[PDB]
Amino acid sequence: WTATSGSCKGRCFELQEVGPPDCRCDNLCKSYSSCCHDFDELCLKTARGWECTKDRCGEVRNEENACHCSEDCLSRGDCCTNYQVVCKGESHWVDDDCEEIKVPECPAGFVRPPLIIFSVDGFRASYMKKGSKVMPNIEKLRSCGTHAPYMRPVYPTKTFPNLYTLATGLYPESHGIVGNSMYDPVFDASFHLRGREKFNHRWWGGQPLWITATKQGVRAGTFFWSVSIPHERRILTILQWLSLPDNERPSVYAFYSEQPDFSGHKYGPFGPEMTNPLREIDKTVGQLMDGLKQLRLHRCVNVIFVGDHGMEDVTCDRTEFLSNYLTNVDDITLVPGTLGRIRAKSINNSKYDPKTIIAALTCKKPDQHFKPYMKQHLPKRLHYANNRRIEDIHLLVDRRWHVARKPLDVYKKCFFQGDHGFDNKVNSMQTVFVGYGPTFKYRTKVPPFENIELYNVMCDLLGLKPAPNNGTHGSLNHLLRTNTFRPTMPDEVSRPNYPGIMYLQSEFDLGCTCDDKVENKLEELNKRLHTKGSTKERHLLYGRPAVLYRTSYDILYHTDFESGYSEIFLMPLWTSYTISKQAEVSSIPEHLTNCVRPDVRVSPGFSQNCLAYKNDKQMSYGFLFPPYLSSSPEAKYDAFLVTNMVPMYPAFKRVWAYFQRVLVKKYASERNGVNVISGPIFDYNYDGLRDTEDEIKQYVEGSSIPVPTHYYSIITSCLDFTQPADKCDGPLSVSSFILPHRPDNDESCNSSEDESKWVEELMKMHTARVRDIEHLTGLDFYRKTSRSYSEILTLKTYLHTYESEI
Ligand SMILES: *[C@@H]1O[C@H](CO)[C@@H](O[C@@H]2O[C@H](CO)[C@@H](O[C@@H]3O[C@H](CO[C@H]4O[C@H](CO)[C@@H](O)[C@H](O[C@H]5O[C@H](CO)[C@@H](O)[C@H](O)[C@@H]5O[C@H]5O[C@H](CO)[C@@H](O)[C@H](O)[C@@H]5O)[C@@H]4O)[C@@H](O)[C@H](O[C@H]4O[C@H](CO)[C@@H](O)[C@H](O)[C@@H]4O[C@H]4O[C@H](CO)[C@@H](O)[C@H](O)[C@@H]4O)[C@@H]3O)[C@H](O)[C@H]2NC(C)=O)[C@H](O)[C@H]1NC(C)=O
Ligand SMILES: CNC(=O)CN1Cc2ccccc2C[C@H](NC(=O)CCc2ccc(Cl)cc2Cl)C1=O
Ligand SMILES: [Ca+2]
Ligand code: NA
Ligand code: NA
Ligand SMILES: [Zn+2]
Repeated sequence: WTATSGSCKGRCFELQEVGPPDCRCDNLCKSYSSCCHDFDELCLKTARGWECTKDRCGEVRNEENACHCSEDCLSRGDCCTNYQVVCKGESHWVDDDCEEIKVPECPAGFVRPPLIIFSVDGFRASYMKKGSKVMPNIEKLRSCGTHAPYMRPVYPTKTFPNLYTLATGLYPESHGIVGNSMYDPVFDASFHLRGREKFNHRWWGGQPLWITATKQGVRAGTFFWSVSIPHERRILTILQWLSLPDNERPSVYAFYSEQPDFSGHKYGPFGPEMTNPLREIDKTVGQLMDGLKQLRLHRCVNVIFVGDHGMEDVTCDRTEFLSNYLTNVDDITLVPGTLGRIRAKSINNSKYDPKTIIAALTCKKPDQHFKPYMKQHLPKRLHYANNRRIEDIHLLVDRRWHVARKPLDVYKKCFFQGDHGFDNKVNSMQTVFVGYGPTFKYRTKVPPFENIELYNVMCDLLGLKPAPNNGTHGSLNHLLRTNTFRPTMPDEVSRPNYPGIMYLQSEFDLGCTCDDKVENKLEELNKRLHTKGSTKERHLLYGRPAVLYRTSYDILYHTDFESGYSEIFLMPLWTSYTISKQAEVSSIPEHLTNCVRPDVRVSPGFSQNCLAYKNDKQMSYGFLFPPYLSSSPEAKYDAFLVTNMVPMYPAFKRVWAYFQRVLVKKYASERNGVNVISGPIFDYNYDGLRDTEDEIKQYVEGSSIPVPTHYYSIITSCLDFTQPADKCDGPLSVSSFILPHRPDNDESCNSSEDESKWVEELMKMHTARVRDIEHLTGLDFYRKTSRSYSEILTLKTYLHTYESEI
């Protein structure tokens, strides 16, 4: 119940929300059908429209008008945004030359530059260039401020997950808004685009920017706008709030536009109908900037122009139907569209089986336009698994396509031509970032970055301490003129042991064999130097990774590679080696095919054994440092040490051997040498974070050798490829991957073919940031470079996407 008989007199767009049944006058009362009876008359005035005209100038104030052109309107803070232009001979902001804002220029009583977030739904990144001729105000923000060529949204590339990511810095699996539609099995409740469940605070986790601000004594405008409040009124309300007295005035504000998404869905991303909504957004920016100029705030306020996701061409004829795959289609519930999520239709149906569903959806039709995954097998870069609202079975849908359950869903719910939601590396999903203001840099282009980084920067812009989030604070300091956040590198928690030769060959009973008993003061001192680390500077180029948790491990040196060997997990946490452009690939010699060699530095009790592999019929082994890239026949024996061995399913060894035998050398060729750090990942609870020992669900049969869920590699070179990776004076270049360690190659439908036709494609799908690897391993990389620390943070957040040009 709302007793709508109260009044909005002097309450229009009030910032405090009054509680039921008292009637509301805030910018959301419409969405709750709770506004006071006179809210439209008083708060949504439209008379005479939104623009001053010559004959209105100096008019007698008429309080009924939507906005004013009377002499008192500046002091009342309610002029039409074009008032000084029409009536006082001023220029529109867009018409003024851009001039650097070196310091804030704020009216007295302003304690800090306010922040205004101008949020545009479905604003595809390439609109900034492709629509530039019809967006002069936005083009001026972009060219005169700080801009990225695109900003990467989070997956799924849907509105609710992305806006709530922008406000919290959190992945949707963490904040809990994992789609536009959701079922929470603990609540037994459904969240929908339409209806009243979505306003229940229990859905929304983390701490959004307006809560962070309020807790720290920084007042906030309301961030949400009812769809029926016209955009001109939204702008006027913000400008009115900015004329509040100092003690009452917010420091952070948000505007929202439902366009261009609304039209993009109807017309496609580049339909001829799309020019007009771009013109209209630009005009609204122009209103804001003109309004700020009138208040003498246009060189005081920081403005962020930001989108949530892009828009792709999708039509209802490009829909895949589960009813062409599944016998039991009526036994499942599908969340459909540009992603699929499947769960049992009834929890009382004991004939539901996710394995038979996955199998029936796997590589069934030659051109099939979606791929099924258990959520733990999705690319780790999507960070889309650790939430009970994310169904176990996921369909990744190809760009331009939909998935639906049955054809009747699509015609008896087709006119739509655009949609979004796909993989967040897809070019059509990328969106926009521009920042303009005293705190942002001047005429500066920054590389693309992820929207999970923005909350930290928004906190910086406002002097707030951010709540714990998934950004890497400092990774965007290069966007900022001032207020940068200068972090210190985390302290190493575990120091390594440096074991020398401690065990005789006969102390080992590992069941391994090697034909190496084939036999010099020249060469012997040399090989002792290698075991003491004399080649370490060439293979460990950026310092040893720091271990940020408590464990026991050994540094092992070799001619060709250095490793940090875990006594707890019986294998390296990391293996680091450098391959120059001149390196030669060689075979594993016939007599060495099955060679594994005890490591006389490491006790038998902390070693793997070969018998466990012989006896585990499902599990084989591979090596982290590749025997194919040994520097000499003699150095090659080091690659067969038991301390360089890792457990690998035979199907996985196909991928790994092709990476090591072919792809490493290709990258060294293309990049002028590469440094590679490889290792295992254990993430059996799919939380994106390093497992402890007691979370490991699988061991090599009969043994304490834990099976990795993934293997990573970090592949670093000189950004200026005219210098070789090992003599790089400047910024670095990196690509990394986190490959799932799976017992089949069912993910790759072309896997019966030669590895040259599918392996690299798999690796590209599983591209990752170095930061993703850090979370998964508790290691901290790039500890010793000549680069600034924030530069390194940027490098660690880089994702190599392999998409063509935006
Ligand atoms: C991205 O950034 C985020 C933010 O930094 C990272 O997320 C954090 O990760 C931490 C570790 O996983 C985690 O810390 C835990 O906090 C628990 C207390 O939980 C509440 O309090 C916090 C703080 O206010 C709050 O934010 C939480 O919010 C979660 O849950 C609510 C309601 O369910 C949601 O609305 C909200 O969206 C959020 O859900 C997300 O996180 C939870 C995990 O908490 C997931 O379950 C969800 O699916 C979703 O992703 C909570 O309201 C605390 O209880 C934990 O402590 C346990 O473990 C430690 C080990 O150190 C130990 O001290 C205790 O023994 C304890 O164990 C006991 O409970 C076990 C489980 O029942 C049981 O098995 C044992 O036997 C014990 O009884 C833990 O310290 C922190 O909560 C989140 N924060 C957020 C916002 O997500 C994220 O990791 C980053 N991602 C990457 C990849 O880097
Ligand atoms: C009832 N009416 C609406 O909700 C309209 N609406 C759309 C919407 C839909 C789902 C989730 C959030 C929002 C928020 C959107 N506001 C904005 O984007 C302005 C900036 C902003 C605000 C909030 C958040 Cl969480 C993040 C950001 Cl960057 C807004 O007002
Ligand atoms: Ca884990
Ligand atoms: Na085996
Ligand atoms: Na296959
Ligand atoms: Zn949309």
